[PDB]
Amino acid sequence: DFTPMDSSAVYVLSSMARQRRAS
Amino acid sequence: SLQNNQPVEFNHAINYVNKIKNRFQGQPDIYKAFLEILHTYQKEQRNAKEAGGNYTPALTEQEVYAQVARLFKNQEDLLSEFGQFLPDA
Repeated sequence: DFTPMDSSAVYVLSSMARQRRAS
Repeated sequence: SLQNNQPVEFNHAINYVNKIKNRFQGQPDIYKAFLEILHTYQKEQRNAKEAGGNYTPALTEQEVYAQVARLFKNQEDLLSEFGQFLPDA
């Protein structure tokens, strides 16, 4: 159904999102 | 530990790479480029994070937003949606 970048795209994306309004 | 209630990174990021993958499914050049930007930006972010502050990140928020802004022209929706991800501070 879904196939990510198969690398670490989910990581960088999750980084920008989580770091949003964080720290 | 992680959460399960109100997932932001999940639904957002997933639907992000998904929509773009189905959008420029014919153009692998622009797609690969964008992915390359976030990739290098990710490694620079991780390293810089483990370094503390004495490190000089290669790509910054402006580097990515800029290149990405140049990657697309009539498609500004990606730039805005991307901005939403950009850490707010």
